[PDB]
Amino acid sequence: NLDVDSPAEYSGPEGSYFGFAVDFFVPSASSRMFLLVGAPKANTTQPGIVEGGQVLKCDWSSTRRCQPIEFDATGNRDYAKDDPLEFKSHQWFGASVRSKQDKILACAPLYHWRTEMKQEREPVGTCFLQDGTKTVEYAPCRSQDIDADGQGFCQGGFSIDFTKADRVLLGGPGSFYWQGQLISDQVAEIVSKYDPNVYSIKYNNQLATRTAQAIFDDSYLGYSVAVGDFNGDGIDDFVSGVPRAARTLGMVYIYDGKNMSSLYNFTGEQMAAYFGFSVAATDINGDDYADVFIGAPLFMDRGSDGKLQEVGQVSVSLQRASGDFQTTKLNGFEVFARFGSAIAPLGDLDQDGFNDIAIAAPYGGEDKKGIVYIFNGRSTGLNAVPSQILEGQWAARSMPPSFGYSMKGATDIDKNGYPDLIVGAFGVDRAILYRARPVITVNAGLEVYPSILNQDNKTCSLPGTALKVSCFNVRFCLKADGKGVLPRKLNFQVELLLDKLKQKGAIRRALFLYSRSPSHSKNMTISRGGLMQCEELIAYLRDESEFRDKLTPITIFMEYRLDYRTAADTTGLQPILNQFTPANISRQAHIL
Amino acid sequence: GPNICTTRGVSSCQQCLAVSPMCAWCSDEALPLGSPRCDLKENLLKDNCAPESIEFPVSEARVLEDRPLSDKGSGDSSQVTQVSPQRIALRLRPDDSKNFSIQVRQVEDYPVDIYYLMDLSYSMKDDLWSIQNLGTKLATQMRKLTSNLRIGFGAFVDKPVSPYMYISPPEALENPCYDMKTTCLPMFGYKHVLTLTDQVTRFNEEVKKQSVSRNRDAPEGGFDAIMQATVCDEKIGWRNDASHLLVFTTDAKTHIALDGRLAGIVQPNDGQCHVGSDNHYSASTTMDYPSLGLMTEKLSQKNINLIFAVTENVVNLYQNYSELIPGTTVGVLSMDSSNVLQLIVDAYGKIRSKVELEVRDLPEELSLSFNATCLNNEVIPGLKSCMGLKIGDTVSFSIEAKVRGCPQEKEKSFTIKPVGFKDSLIVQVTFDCDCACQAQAEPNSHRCNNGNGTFECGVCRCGPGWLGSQCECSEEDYRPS
Repeated sequence: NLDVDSPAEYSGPEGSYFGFAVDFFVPSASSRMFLLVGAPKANTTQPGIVEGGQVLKCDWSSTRRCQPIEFDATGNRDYAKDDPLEFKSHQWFGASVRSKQDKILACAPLYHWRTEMKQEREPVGTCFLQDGTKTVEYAPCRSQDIDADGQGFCQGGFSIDFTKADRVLLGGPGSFYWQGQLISDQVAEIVSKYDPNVYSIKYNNQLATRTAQAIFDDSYLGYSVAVGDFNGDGIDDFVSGVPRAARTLGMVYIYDGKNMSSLYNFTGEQMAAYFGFSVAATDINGDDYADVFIGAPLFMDRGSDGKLQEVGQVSVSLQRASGDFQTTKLNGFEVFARFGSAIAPLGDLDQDGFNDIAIAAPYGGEDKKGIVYIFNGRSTGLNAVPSQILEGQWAARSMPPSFGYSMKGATDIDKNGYPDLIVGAFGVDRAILYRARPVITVNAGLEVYPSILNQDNKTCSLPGTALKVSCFNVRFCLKADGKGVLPRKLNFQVELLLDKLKQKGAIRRALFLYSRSPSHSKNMTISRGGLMQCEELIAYLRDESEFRDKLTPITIFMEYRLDYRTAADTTGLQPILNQFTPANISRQAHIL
Repeated sequence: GPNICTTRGVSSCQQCLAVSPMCAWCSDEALPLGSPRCDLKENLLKDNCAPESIEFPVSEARVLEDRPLSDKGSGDSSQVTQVSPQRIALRLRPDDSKNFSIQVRQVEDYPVDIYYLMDLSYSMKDDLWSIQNLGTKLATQMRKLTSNLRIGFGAFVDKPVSPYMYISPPEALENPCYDMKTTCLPMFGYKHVLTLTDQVTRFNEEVKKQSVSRNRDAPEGGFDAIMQATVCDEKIGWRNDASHLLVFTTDAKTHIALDGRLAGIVQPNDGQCHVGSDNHYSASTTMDYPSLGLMTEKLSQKNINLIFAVTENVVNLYQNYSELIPGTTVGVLSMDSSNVLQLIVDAYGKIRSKVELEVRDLPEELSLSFNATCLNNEVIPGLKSCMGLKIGDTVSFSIEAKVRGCPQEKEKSFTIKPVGFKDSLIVQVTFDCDCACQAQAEPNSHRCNNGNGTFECGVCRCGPGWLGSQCECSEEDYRPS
């Protein structure tokens, strides 16, 4: 409920699929932070390579200029005289980008190479790992098990992720007749064993899934990957989606992160729903136990009438100490919007104490320009009602904008204490960064010194005349606080009016003493975290000759408004009030 | 009396009628002050009120086109009628309801269109050989059922891109069967071959010159061909007045949406026609496979009955897929397609052995309930379908339309149509939530005091600030005691 809507837009070359993959880059060597954007179809300067793709590093501050990062600058290598060893053209480099500290990992799933045994073109896939001043290639699937039945069509690098223990997880959905495969190698081994003159390198501590029976063919294991601990040992385990498994019902596998042993399986409910297109592992309810999110973009729901309609679905599974999972499901809101295409943990977006998650519907919204839904976690699980909707702004040139097809969060780029979000719109070659606004929590106090107004009491004196009139005191207080970077003091405009319920233009019973008015306005300045600041005003009731109604009780109503313009930081980011806290407070008092 | 209409002080006719369907309004000024203007219809006549003054609109259903059901399908195309009545008009009040009946008959001897869509992977060479003369045999058998048969042909293998396509040596692009020392055509996505024609001999002529191809992975790109054979009306040649059968024969699993990402295809299927003058599906290498929802939508729009004629190893898979696609059936195809003719004939029997109704453009303020008088004079409540029928059977449905509020737009017509048939019933719903007397009310009427209120349908309606039955005063300044 706190993402801003005056964001920063980054544009790439036309037709480059700029924004297909997005991630943050947070080097430990400097305070600077950058965005990483993949452009799998971007033309490059590599000799003789057409649409090889590239990854661009875009800074947030300054002019917001995107510049490529040079992972590779050479054409196809030659196995022998004029017979290429590689085919980098249309390799889709940058289709997946992931970074951790100063390490950047980018992969080219459609990279074909000519095996050493035969003249071939096998999409083994390749990845490049940059860890500072040094760059190394990483192609685990470019082994000597060269065939469709082996891992020649592995397409390694289709999806990737980093574990806490500096270990990479890589998925190739094409290995072993498209059964799929998961490969995990330590970053230390990848760098230390790199050799440009060796094309099939063997890593000692590699963990890889083995081939299975022919029944499992065309399962696409490794279509998506995620990491999280699911057996309580401190080591991140591997979560992978298998959208075509179980007669296309879809499936998700969890493998032990220490020896690649199987732990759990999730199965879909509807055929062809692509259950497992996207997966995410994040703790959504304040436990040490991570929770599994699974997307089914094509799930068909049954409306009020019995007719099915394609809306998409996301499955939320809360991990329990006993190893069981408690599962609930979110259905999409629009037909053919493909809700659940991308899932991105946001961290604690509003610092509520529970992590939050974003789910994308890249083809929903008006004009089908894309929608992103923000959900807030709760101690009981995920809150099923989205707290915010982000809408794509750019119209299609020749392809759906796909705003929300790729997302990434959980990183605070401007160091305001709240994590931000990057959304990709590769359909129009744009990526947009949304910054989280600081959240202010306000507590309002309001009371009247006498609970019941007796009219025979005439203690107060009418100012400016000798009349004595029955009176009472109304005291209102305002206290505000909030985490993160906020100004020390905030300006609130407090509006007071009484007899609110009967304000149909008729007579008013109560009135303020000094102002001779039924309403009052005060600009109040309050400091964060301080004690309840209070002010008091004296109000009185009119004489019996003015009104007849002794039945309806007198009501006091209070409304306060934050001055966002002044509270904005130097960069123009305005705070926001907490969603649940009411914007008004009122109290009743009887007349006797 | 303590009627519902008297439970609250309705302002005028505009609110009196909206209380409940049996509420009535009296506009005469002679109406005594002790009698409420809003009450049950009969009560206003017990009191002094002119019958012509009482508005009390009522709901009705009027039939506009009520042509009789036809007997046999042969003859004038414009005359064959399978659904009656064809058009009706509904006038109804807020939260009101009305009931009307629709009769559906599956006329015999109806023209039939069969589009034979064939998988041409390498494992279907024998299947292609076996059907080389299916046109004449199919014409002979269908003669018993329809007298205006038309047939066509089409083929598919898969998207011609890696990793599905062989590209390893240069020659494999022109002859993907080189490594087994034989010749076959280069891979193709979808290929329209023969437009629906009644020259059945041309089916034999055209199918004898087809050749199989070879792809790498097991799943096929059939759904692309199913989508294209549906939305390309002009080339396929579907007749607007005919039964549309789309026969889909395969012996392997099928690719589904979001599979194209492995090949670098991320653009969703748009559902448009992309078959060019060369009869090849041009967007095969650019657009992803369609989803079941889009396929179902396009099939419903074009009134296509899709038949899965698949081998034993995938019969269960395609049965499960058909469960999600209304109007489809599955048949067991032999390993050489020797029984395809009987499979088609049986499938046509099952398709016209069931009647199912669908509704389009239904306003959100309306809801429908169906009672089906399937077969003999017995009704199955709450069902919009009837099964176990045979060609020539007549079935009747009873439908109730229910309102929710009163929409601003007073005409929101919608359609009720059997599945797979062009004939439909169009409902011209007209929301009658209004009072005619309102248009002739006197504004700022001196009928009320000082022109303080409009004289709405025989009663004062005060302007701002003013109150009272005669709009006498601007303030109260009134005590019941």
